Order: sequence, then C-alpha cells, then structure tokens
Amino acid sequence: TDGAVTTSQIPASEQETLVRPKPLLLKLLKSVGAQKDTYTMKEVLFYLGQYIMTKRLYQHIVYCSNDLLGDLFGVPSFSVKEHRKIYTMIYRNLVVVN
Ligand SMILES: CC(C)(C)C[C@@H]1N[C@@H](C(=O)N[C@H]2CC[C@H](O)CC2)[C@H](c2cccc(Cl)c2F)[C@]12C(=O)Nc1cc(Cl)ccc12
Repeated sequence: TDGAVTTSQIPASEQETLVRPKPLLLKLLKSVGAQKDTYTMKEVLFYLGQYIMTKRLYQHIVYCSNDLLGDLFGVPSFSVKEHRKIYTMIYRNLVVVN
C-alpha cells in the first residue's frame, strides 16, 4: 500500500527529500509492499510504520531489540513521538539523492 506520512516536528521540505535506502532497509521496505529504489522521506516513514505494525513492535515505545529494525537503528527501543531522533536513525540507512 503506497502512501506517505508527515509530521509537524520535521520541516516540510526535509520530509520531501529524495532518498535511496541501503540494501537492508530497502529489503525491509519491499517486505511490506514497496517496489521502487528511490523514495521521499515521508514514504519511507509510511512503509516503516506498516512494518512496525506487521511485526507487532509497538507508553508510546517501539521495542525492536530482537528485530532487523533494532540492528538498523542501533537501539533496543525508542519513543514513536521523538520524530527528529527517528529521522536521525533512518538517515544512517540510506543515501540522499544528489
Ligand atoms: C503508530 C506507528 C505504527 C508506530 C507509526 C507511527 N505513527 C506516527 C506517530 O507520530 N504516531 C504517534 C502519534 C501520537 C500518539 O499519541 C502516539 C503515536 C509516526 C511518525 C510519523 C511521521 C514521521 C515520523 Cl518521524 C514518525 F515517527 C510513525 C509513522 O507513521 N511511521 C513511523 C515509522 C517509525 Cl520508524 C517510527 C514511528 C512511526
């Protein structure tokens, strides 16, 4: 299911940034129906939201220490409300399109 999710915590133009997920993150997105190689950050957040629900990882905390998401983010858990922190962890797993 294609879509996008935006937040008031991140600048609008930043959520429009075109990105190329690295192979593990790309594989994760394709496991929940993504089909392309290039995305906006807001589409990436939509697919990751679907992945968190499918894997049942969601006090508003996601527990991801025994999941591929935990390996990519480098944390055992995180608040779903701290959007800059989530953006920081996602940026480490992709290449911003030049
Ligand atoms: C509920 C989930 C299935 C857990 C998905 C979440 N939903 C967004 C979100 O902010 N919910 C909270 C709103 C306030 C409520 O009191 C508690 C939940 C969040 C969100 C939306 C836009 C941008 C950012 Cl950065 C963001 F975090 C959310 C999402 O869409 N995709 C995504 C990906 C990762 Cl990796 C973590 C958390 C989410």
